[PDB]
Amino acid sequence: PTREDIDRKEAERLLDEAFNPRTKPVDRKKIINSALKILIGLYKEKKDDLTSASFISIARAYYLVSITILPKGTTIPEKKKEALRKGIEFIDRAINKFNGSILDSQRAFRIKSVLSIEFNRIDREKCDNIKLKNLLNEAVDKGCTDFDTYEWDIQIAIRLCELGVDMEGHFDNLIKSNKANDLQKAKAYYFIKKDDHKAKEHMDKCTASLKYTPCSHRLWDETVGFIERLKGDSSTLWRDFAIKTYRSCRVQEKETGTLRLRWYWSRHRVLYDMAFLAVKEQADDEEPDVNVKQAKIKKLAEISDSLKSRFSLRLSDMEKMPKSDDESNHEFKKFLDKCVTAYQDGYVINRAKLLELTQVPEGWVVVHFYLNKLEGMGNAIVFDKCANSWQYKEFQYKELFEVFLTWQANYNLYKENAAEHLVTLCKKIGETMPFLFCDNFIPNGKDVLFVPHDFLHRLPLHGSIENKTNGKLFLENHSCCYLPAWSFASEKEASTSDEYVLLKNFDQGHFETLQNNQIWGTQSVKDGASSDDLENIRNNPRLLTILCHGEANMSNPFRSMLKLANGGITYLEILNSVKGLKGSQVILGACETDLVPPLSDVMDEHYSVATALLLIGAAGVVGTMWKVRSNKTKSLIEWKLENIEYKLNEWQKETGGAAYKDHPPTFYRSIAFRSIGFPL
Amino acid sequence: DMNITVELTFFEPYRLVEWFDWDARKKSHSAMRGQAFAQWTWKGKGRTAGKSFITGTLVRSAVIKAVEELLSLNNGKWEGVPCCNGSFQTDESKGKKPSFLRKRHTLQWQANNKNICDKEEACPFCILLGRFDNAGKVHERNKDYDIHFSNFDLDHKQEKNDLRLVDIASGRILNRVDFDTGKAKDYFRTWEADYETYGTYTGRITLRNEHAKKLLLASLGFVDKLCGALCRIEVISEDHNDELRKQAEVIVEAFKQNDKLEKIRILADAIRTLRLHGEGVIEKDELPDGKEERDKGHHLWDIKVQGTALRTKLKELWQSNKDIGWRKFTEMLGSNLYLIYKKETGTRFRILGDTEYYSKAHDSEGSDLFIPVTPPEGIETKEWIIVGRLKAATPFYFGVQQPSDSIPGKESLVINEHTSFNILLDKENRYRIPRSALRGALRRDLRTAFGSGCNVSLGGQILCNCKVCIEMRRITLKDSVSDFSEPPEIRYRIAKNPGTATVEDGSLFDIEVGPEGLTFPFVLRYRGHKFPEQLSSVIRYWEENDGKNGMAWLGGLDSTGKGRFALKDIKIFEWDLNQKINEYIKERGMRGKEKELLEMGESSLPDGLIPYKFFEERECLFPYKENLKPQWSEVQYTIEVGSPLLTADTISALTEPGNRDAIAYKKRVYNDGNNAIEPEPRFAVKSETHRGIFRTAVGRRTGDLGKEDHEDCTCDMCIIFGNEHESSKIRFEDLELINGNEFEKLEKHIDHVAIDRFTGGALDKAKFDTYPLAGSPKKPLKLKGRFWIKKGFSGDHKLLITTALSDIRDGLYPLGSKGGVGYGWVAGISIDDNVPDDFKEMINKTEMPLPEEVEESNNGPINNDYVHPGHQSPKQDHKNKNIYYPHYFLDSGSKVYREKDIITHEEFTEELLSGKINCKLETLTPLIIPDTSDENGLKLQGNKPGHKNYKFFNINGELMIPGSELRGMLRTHFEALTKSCFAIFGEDSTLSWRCASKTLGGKLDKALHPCTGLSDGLCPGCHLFGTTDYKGRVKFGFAKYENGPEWLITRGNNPERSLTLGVLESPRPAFSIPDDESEIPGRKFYLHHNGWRIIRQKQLEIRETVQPERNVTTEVMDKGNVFSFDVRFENLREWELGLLLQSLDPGKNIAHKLGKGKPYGFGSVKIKIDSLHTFKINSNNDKIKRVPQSDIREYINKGYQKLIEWSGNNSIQKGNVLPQWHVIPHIDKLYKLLWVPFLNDSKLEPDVRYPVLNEESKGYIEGSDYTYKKLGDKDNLPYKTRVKGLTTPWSPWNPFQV
RNA sequence: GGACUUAAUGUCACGGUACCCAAUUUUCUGCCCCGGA
Ligand SMILES: [Zn+2]
Ligand SMILES: [Zn+2]
Ligand SMILES: [Zn+2]
Ligand SMILES: [Zn+2]
Repeated sequence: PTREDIDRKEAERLLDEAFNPRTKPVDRKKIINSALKILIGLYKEKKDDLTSASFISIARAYYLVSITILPKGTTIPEKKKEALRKGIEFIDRAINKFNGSILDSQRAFRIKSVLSIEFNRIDREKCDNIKLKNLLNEAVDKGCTDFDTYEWDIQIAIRLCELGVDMEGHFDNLIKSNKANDLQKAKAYYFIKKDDHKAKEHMDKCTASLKYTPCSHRLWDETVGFIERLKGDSSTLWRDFAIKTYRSCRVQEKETGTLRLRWYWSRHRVLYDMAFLAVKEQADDEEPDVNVKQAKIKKLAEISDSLKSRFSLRLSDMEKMPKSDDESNHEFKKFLDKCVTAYQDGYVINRAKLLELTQVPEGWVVVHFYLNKLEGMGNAIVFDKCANSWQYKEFQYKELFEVFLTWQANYNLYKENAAEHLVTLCKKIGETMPFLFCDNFIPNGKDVLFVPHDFLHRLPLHGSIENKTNGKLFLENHSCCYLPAWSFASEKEASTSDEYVLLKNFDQGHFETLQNNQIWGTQSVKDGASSDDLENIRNNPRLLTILCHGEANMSNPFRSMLKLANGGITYLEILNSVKGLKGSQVILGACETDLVPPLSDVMDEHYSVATALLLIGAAGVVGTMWKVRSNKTKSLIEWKLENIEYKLNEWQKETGGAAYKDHPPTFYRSIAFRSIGFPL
Repeated sequence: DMNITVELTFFEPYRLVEWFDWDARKKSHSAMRGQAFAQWTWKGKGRTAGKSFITGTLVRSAVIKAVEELLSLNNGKWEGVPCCNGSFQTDESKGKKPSFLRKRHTLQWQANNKNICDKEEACPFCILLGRFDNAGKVHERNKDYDIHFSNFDLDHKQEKNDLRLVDIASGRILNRVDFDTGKAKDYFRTWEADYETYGTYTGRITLRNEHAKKLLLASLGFVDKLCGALCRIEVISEDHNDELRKQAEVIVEAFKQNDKLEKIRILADAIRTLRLHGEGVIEKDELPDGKEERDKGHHLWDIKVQGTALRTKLKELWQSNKDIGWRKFTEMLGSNLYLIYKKETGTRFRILGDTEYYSKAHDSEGSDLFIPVTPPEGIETKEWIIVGRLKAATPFYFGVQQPSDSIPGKESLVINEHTSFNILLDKENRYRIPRSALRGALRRDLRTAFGSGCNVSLGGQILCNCKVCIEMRRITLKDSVSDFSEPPEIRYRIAKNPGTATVEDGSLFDIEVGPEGLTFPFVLRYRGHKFPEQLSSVIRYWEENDGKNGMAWLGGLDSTGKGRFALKDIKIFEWDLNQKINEYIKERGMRGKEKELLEMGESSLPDGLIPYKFFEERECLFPYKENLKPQWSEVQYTIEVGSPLLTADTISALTEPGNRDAIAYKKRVYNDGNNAIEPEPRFAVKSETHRGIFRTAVGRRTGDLGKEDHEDCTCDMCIIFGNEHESSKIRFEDLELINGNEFEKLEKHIDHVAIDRFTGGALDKAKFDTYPLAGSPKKPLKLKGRFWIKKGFSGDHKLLITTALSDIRDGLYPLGSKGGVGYGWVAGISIDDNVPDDFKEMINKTEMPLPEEVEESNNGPINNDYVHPGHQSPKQDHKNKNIYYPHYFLDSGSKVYREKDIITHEEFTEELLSGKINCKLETLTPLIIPDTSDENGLKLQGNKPGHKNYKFFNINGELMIPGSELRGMLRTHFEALTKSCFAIFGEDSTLSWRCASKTLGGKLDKALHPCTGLSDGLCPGCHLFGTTDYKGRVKFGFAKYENGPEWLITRGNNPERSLTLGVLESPRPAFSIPDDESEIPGRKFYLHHNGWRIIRQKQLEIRETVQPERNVTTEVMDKGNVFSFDVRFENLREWELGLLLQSLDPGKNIAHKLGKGKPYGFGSVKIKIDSLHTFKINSNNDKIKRVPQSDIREYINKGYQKLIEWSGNNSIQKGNVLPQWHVIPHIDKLYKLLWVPFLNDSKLEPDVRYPVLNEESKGYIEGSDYTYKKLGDKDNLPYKTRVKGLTTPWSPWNPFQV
């Protein structure tokens, strides 16, 4: 009686304090825990003689608990589903009880409807659409239409109008309600009266307001789902809503989290695919003026480069961030707390320099790659500086992936003896992309820059074979350079010295003729080099070569390291420490297959240490795509020591880079070298 | 067209699942997970019977896999007949996809064929495939097949086709553990079947083309595994448990009727523990009984159940059942009691439960790929086997769940948790090491050896290509079962309250462990082209040889040091699979016969198997030198204990027949040689106490122990010791006694009792005894232990650990129980010479800094200079005429000051004091401290039966004084000084003269009753010395003999160092409260005199026909002896320390009384303070310092100021006042009782004795008239005058009130 | 012999460690004089 009432009042005070958006996520958990402890203590005694208010409070507390649990591994966790199920089961007996009041049933139906809406949102098999529709209709029949004072009934009405149940009688009250936001009003105008002017008017305001909200918010997910639903109905306004949302996201993303960070909500790939498709479709229309078509094709590459500019890591990797002095204390903590606060806020209240794409030196051609998962087609956008024109083309990639998987599986078992699958892979690359050997697409005798995409980063595009009787290789006509993204290019003037530095740390002296040459500098650590010696170069040398092993982390690219005579040096440590490598050419012997993990899917965005070197002022990195023997690396090092302005493609051409018909091992050993970076 | 019959036999426990149709299988998750298991279907409705019917599609899949492997090992040929590559792809159009789709790789070669296979001709590979036939995706005839496989049925050999599921299978839970945190998640469950009784299946294979028989017959013999086990293919009741549940409920109800519900768990554990003693403990009535009383006792075996005792009820239950056996009966009774108690009783509040996640059988559209792999031509393939033994170095534990929740075919909510935790066994009660745990440990070690790896994913559309998985897909292990089948032991654990340093109520939990020294078989197989070096590193890491430990951690509870194994007797062989394939197929790979291979001589090996000689050494492997060896470090040390040690065991005191109150702990050790449990136990200290001491020390040092909760905490204590989110980074082991054979008698018997405050005698039914280990200052005990530290520790945590070690070395944390009276004090610690050098450097440098001893400026005797005026009555009588009374009473109150703001134990307050006091002990009259354990210690009872005789207290032959007596003697004085309550008081007793109103407890004032709760507050005596609900803040130690003249040798008849005492009997209270209206007078104190001289000459005519056996004989020490003891304190305010120092030495002319024979003048002692040290736990860790008297005098002045403030009168001001203690009335009355009138040569020798009886007493002389018929009658001495006289000091009793 | 009980040109389940956190201990001096009918 009085004791139960007093305990219930204390629990409700705690819950109402926890519902305040001014609180922090740390204290909310403890407050909810104390409230649940009080309710369970009361229940363990008055199991059967309990009133409905206690059950309603317990269901509300479990609904609150379900919000504080965040995903960790790209999959919806099971604790969220368990909490929602327990809340529903707790409210079911209060519904089944024979009290006979009105407000009691009204509040119980409100809380059950919101719990079921959330449970259906995160899981569909356990809660079907028909069950939700029946429950919502039954709750509406009880009179849960107080749009002027509560938001949950507004949510119920919006969910009902999404399913197709008519709501003409309450439209005026819903629009008059002050608590409703622009997205809900746009949905009401669209799904009820089949009107588009007011829907556009309010959707523009919603998209403009999205510019200031972090991507952890549920408004982004709701807007992208609404755009997807509009597209699925063969409507018209999605082709502009997608572009506006893309613009808002591109503006918002520039928040400078370690200069490159991302939250990874589940979408943000479907939105970019839809924007790319809409721009391509509105570009394929026939207009007499060609300037609009050129602008649209340029915007396609702009969208591609905006997508490829950053990578995203999961929450469990963000919690285990290794500590540093300056960046770790400020930026990681600020970004993480801001993201968490934005995530938990929507469930309580309802309210250098980037270069231009056309700044390429005379005589160069740039090729952009995009892999559209939505329509299942590939793309390739080329820009010709000498003619100032834009072109694009399409291809299929569902069998090149299978051939690549076969090559990888055979290589990971028989390194040098799997050379008969590399030839097949190169021939498949040549057959799938016939526009690489066309004069209208790529003019012959010109330098080519490659900007690949998800699984094309690991294909030797420079060793293609033309689909004919005795077709030539791609490297016998052009010179090739690689770049993970166009945003990694920078202006650079080579005011460099003439010092050559060597660093080496091996278990055994595989290189003996090397380290005895008299051309090395005065700060070489030729045997037993450590991570502290890499940070001591201050004179901006001309050529730095590091010989060591590799170590890849399969989850966090920041923890990838080079094996030196110490604890090692990692991706983050190079960015934080090394400052004396501005304008210097770097030669690496780390066999990229050891620096990055193998792939088991179409997409990956694992950055190598070459990007870390490029971000601190290096002008170019040279390495091997797979594992070869030390004699080839030694020969490359001597050939580069003799002079430094020579081109790599001639070296690959004169040393058996075209003997795939006769001796496949020579081809395998010779085409493993490529240069990363763009000279300006 | 010939039909063959084949048989399939298992050698391991296989797996089973329920049968569903192809369409209905999609609804379940376990059914989709177990598509490669054996099947089970029901026979009836609501039934418990069925059959097992392993299908032919699984056998066909295994056979074609074997065919593919055999063809690949020979470049696509068999007996000179080439074969093509086959076909493993079907178009989605013009047909339908088959039922199971492939996901792994496929081995391919060069076809080398002239004709394309068709309907008219084919190679044996295409014949074995059902490629060109009349049979397709729909079964029609059963005759169109050129090769057919049927279902395989279990051989029910005996009878009763009604086969129950509970008779064949059992349930178990398996989990997945996160590599980084060390905590598991998303478990799952399965079924396991018995392979010893149900292990043979029979089927048929039909072949209608003789062109593939030669290959089919070899492929049948090349199959190694099926359904999760190794195999071979050859071509030919309610009444019991229900009645015990009813009896358990009756017992529980009977216990509940008397309000004793909390003893049910103890009863259950005690009953379960009886399985190690046999039926003779219940048939011959060997259970322990009461100490003194047989009725109304505190025991549990004598609690009435339905009008009869409990021991008899258990005897009748055993005589009634007598069929299941002793072990099963005890186990089931204990389980029923535990379950009933757990259900009835209904802390660690939990909101959500655990998650059961099954690897989803992933499906998609357009996601199937064909990935061929072609091995090089000319390469060779081998096969390696390893055989050995696994030896347990510590007690191990493999966890299972409650048997009432693992029944196959069977299974608003609140979360309730069990606290029993049994261990894994098989059906014959032998210890088991499952394959899954060993595989998990091997994967965990391989990932560490490689330096990288992947977190296991369960979707699996494309199989992983990382370094660990490639090698893991080539390794096969085997199940292991021992040859030992005796019951295990149970270990208890509790939790302490950081605020009061007492046991938290409701925190008991136990677990079962196996013995140390057991051995298990070991088998490993690897098939490939090259033997890896990481696996060699792991094998060398798991092996012990000549100065190396074994580092294989298996199972759970690694934080407390459970489950460390070692590998021994290793042999490695080799199969050649290119030239000797026929011998490999003929011998079946020696599957199931590895036991005979372990003991086989090298001259009996089968053809094709040779020893392996290129196995690398420990120091030649680059791994294990930079990845595995520096993983864990070791610290080993010895502890010296120079005092009795008692780590109590609570169940052995209930089950053993010794009839003892508190005994020590010991464990069982298995001996490999001679194959038996050793016939003697070993005393040790459990690793949980070892861990808790370090945890508490560090927590008090950093202040993390006073927090509220550690849910998402990242404090220093949570980083070092872990929490419910991450495992620990330090692992502890046991401390074992190593010099126990040097002692003539390892255990000692000691007795204790509580003394009343009013009557001065011992309290009824309050005596207790202990059995500690016999440690002494000149013969200590040696204990040896170790712990392990993980790499990567910071520079501050190492310093914290070394500081904890130093604090333990300095005697700040005693071991065991009863540490406040001198038990288990540490005298030193020695570190081994193999520990890391920096650890010893830190121990030496970070040692507590050396105090600067002052150059004897004020370092002499700390003498309290204060002379009491004494009493004027004996000073004016210099001819010794008066006769005094042996005891008087002290009356004060009734106003007791209580404090509700008590001081906690969880931190070192900066403004409080902590330190150590050293002092001596002179004696002024002969002292008697008996050794009660032996009632015939002088061997005089043979001639005089019934004459008790003792000797002086000693341990190992060294004279000592126990610390309990010192503590009690000081506590009584402190209570009297500060006006506290009566701690020990006889409550319920009545009076009768020659019926009264109330009892003795009813006439005592309510303010003088002992403190009973922390909510009302504590008086100074209970606040300083402690209570049941609050630990005291002072500790006293034993006192050892230093010097002195000799015994009290006197020239008599029987041993010269003894003395026959007089009669000593029965203090009676009805002499100070004569007629039914008087309150108790108060505390009783005795006087100082030399009445012992009269008895030394009255001996001999004391012995002769005066007392037959009423008196006793004992050894007596002379005067002039010196002893020494120590006192410890912590967190004391300044006035408390001042009062402690004042009551420990009240000045000159004042002494204490101690021992037996106080009314006769025995036992006058005087204590002087020798030194005083103090430390303070601050940021810089200030060292030990020696205080001057310039601070001691201030402390005493502050104590005096506190006393005069408690006096309540503002007329007496407070400030800097010279302390004259005789100003306070009650202190003035107290110091007269403790006055020594013969300290200096001012003899003033008084005369004190009790009055004799009426007129005919033995020692009465005519004259004085000092009998009880004169000063005992209300005619010459009124009652009020009598009370006034006996409640007053001197001014004697002889004439009267002179 | 058949059924309960398979489907056939495609089964990595030896693809997953019942794992993680808690001091059997706090308080007590082996002491002792006046009456039984
Ligand atoms: Zn064939
Ligand atoms: Zn892997
Ligand atoms: Zn903590
Ligand atoms: Zn008290």
